[PDB]
Amino acid sequence: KYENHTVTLKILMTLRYVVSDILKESRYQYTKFNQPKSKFENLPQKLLLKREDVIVLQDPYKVNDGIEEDLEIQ
Amino acid sequence: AITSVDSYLLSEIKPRLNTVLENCYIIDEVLKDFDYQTRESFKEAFCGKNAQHEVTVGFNFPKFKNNYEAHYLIQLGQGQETKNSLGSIQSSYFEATGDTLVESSTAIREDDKLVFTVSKPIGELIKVEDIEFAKYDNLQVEGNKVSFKYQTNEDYENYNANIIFTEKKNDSKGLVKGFTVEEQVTVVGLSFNVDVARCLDAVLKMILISMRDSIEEQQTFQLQNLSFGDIAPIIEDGDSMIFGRPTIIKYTSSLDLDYTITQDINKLTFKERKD
Amino acid sequence: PIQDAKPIDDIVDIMTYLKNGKVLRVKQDNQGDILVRMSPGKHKFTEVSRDLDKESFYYKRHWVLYNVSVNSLITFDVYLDEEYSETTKVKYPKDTIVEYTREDQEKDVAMIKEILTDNNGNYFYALIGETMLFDENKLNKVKD
Amino acid sequence: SIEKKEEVIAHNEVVFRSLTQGLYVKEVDIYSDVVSYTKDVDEALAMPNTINFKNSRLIMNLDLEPLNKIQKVIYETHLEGL
Amino acid sequence: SIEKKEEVIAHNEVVFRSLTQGLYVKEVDIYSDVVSYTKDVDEALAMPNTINFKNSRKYKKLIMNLDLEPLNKIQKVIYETHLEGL
Amino acid sequence: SIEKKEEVIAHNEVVFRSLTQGLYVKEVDIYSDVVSYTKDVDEALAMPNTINFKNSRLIMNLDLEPLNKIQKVIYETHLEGL
Amino acid sequence: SIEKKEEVIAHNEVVFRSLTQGLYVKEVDIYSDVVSYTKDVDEALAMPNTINFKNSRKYKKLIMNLDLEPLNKIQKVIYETHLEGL
Amino acid sequence: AIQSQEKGTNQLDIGILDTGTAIGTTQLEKRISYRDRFTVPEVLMPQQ
Amino acid sequence: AIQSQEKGTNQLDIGILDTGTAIGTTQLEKRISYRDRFTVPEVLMPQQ
Amino acid sequence: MIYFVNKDRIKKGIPLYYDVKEITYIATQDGTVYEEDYEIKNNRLYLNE
Repeated sequence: KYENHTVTLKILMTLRYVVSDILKESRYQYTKFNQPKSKFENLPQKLLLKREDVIVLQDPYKVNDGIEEDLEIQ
Repeated sequence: AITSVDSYLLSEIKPRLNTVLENCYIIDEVLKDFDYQTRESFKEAFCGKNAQHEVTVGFNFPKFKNNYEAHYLIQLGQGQETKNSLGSIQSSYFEATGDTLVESSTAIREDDKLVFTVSKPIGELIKVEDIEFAKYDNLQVEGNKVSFKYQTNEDYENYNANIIFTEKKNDSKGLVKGFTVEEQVTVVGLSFNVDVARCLDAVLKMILISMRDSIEEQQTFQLQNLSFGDIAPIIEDGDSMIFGRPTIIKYTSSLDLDYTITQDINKLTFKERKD
Repeated sequence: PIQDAKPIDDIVDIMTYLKNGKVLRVKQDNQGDILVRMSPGKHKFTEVSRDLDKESFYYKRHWVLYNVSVNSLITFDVYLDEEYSETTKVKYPKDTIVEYTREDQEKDVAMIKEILTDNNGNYFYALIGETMLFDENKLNKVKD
Repeated sequence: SIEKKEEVIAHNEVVFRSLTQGLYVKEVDIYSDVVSYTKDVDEALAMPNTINFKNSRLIMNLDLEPLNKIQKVIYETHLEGL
Repeated sequence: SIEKKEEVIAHNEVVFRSLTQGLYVKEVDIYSDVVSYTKDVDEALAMPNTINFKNSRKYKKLIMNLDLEPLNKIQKVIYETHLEGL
Repeated sequence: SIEKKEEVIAHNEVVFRSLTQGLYVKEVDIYSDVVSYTKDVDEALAMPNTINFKNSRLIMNLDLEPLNKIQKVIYETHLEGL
Repeated sequence: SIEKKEEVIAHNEVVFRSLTQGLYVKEVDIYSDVVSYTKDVDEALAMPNTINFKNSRKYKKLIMNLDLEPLNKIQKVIYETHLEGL
Repeated sequence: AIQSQEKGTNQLDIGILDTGTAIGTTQLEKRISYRDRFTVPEVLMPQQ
Repeated sequence: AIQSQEKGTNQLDIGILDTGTAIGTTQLEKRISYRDRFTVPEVLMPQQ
Repeated sequence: MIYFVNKDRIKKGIPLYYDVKEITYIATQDGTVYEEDYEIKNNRLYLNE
């Protein structure tokens, strides 16, 4: 029916980001209190992200689990 | 046959460059002018089959990292139209012909003839090395082989020769439409050490000269015009700068297309006026 | 009858087959079928591939690591890949909900568990909680 | 199977090999006597294996095994059934 | 006496033959169903099958077709060096 | 109704169809014997349906149904009352 | 024997005829009232009526006029393929 | 964690184009790489 | 909610032109789209 | 990083741009690679034929 026509749409899409630069990359701490010995731990990084509009890839294929959500047990 | 100059540069450079760096004698001739210190340090690094360091080549805006110790970088550059022809016509051919090839072959002993065999149909022959076939030889082509008669040539049953020939595809005669394009392409060497860059540029100039003898260059890419820029810091936001001398290469080539003709006249009938 | 499906019941067998290195095929609900594998070499870890079709001169399976969960294995259907038949051409697959009339002409809902056929392709179905067979026409698919 | 095949002989030449070392000839002097030897079979000094060349000069040296060399290059295609 | 042997692959593509007709496909429609046939290996439809092009998508509806017989076409050049004594 | 109409015949040609497969001719060999077949009616190999062409060469092949083909294109206008 | 039939629309516009005079309008004034008449379909005033131009405004005062009879003019080209045996 | 989610839009000769920018804060012991990718199924974005 | 309602005016060769800018804060669960449109009947703006 | 292998690099060993402490993931057209086929010495990489 719409062989020669112009179709216009409004759509909802899932949000996506990619990493353009890493800001305040590595932050550190020699945690020692209440430990057998000194330990090194990496504190949170900060990321500068950009949205994917010029190139778009579909959402990743995640392996599903058979566990039913909101399951009642007894 | 639209010509991708950028691809041609890469095809020629990659094999020839490796061969030049492989041996030391040629490098000495190339770097004859340079001082002893720079000459040998470059040779110690890249020259020889046993060179740990190696040179690389690639196009601009790659998403990976290049070997900034030594690298050749290419970018397409401008293009312009310079000369036309009437009806945009270049040439007319009776046979659909592809590239022009050079092949080596040995003569084979047939009964009446000695024949050379080639990997593809011969189409148009151009030359067999240092043979001027006389009419009594009756030189002729057949499929993928070329033949000349045996008598008074009997010492040559084992003749080893090179052959220049064209790839034949079809018998469909057609015309050529196109024009000449004046194209410029940029080439630059990169390093974090200026001395390496100067040696690298000089090596490039030599292989450009050698390319003047190539089949593709002689037939398709003519009228070299080289232009060199000033040594500049390509990069400054880093632990050390990158230095490179850009060069500009100009070419003259044809952008051609094949137009096929089907109106072959074979019959011809004369009829007089009834009056 | 047709033996297109040979589901594995015990996960212990699955692990045993995995130790043998044979590829598995794990079903998913409203999602693409997947293949699972144990890596060769010194380090043993589970690998997965989204490529289902058979290995060929034009088609090579792509394998990558993953932290697969036993919960998917123990719950979802599992098969030996090479022994699996792609489909069983019947109107209502197994575990499909249908509405049927009982022997006393009273209507009840049921799900299907049977595979029987003559040599012409005529199929019969036996319903969960039922004994006798039911034809393709008698059963009616229950809409979601 | 084979659908199409052709064999063409690129070169026919004579190569020189030392009888003592077994190294092939790489470079020679003014009168074609050897100055350098190499182990490479193909890089070895070679000349066309034609009768006229022999009359035009094997002749020069004694620690000399004049060997013949031939190159075969073959173009073939296959249709491998399933 | 064979001295050195080298094998090189020029091309590697897939060609499809009809079991009944015995022809090779040359063209397909918008739906990728056959439009034409040809009895020439050099002119037949081809799917590139070098290493980078494996696991394609363009011809899924073609491959699944039972009447078609995929064939792996390979073109090779081999160099054989000889020594023949004195 | 029709206010103005005219019919013009763009082409008159002869097309070749195989009797066995029913596929039309797409390409032919040196002597116009078929090398390729196609299902398309219009893309099929065709030639003008003129007497002179027949004398200038149906002739060549036996699995051959020489069919005639004609194209009609019609220009028309309407005034559709209310 | 008709083999393939295709129908194509070249133009689609609206032409107005006077019920009494029987002429077609060719021109209008600032108020869009008639300035002139013509007895020629090719020269008559036209309102474009392809799909994008529907529901216009330029000729409201014209359309409401009872003396005028709007007419939908359509121009077409149809292609008819034939086969006539041997 | 994510902050300052921004949809910057550029109107150009080539057309309209979206160049959004945002700032993220991660967990401990995670090393991120240039041109890594994140996707938020829960959040939906409108387009025309 | 709206803030910093601004009537920026540019005097140009083409004439005078208004390029105003303002900042808005919305309700929950509302997704806005590029080049959406708002109008405030209550507020009146003078022009000549 | 990504590198292209040839008949010469395979014998010499790949010269790595960066340094190395440990490797995480390796892949090619044939898929991943295992410890039995690759080795690293003096910040250059060797591979089998």
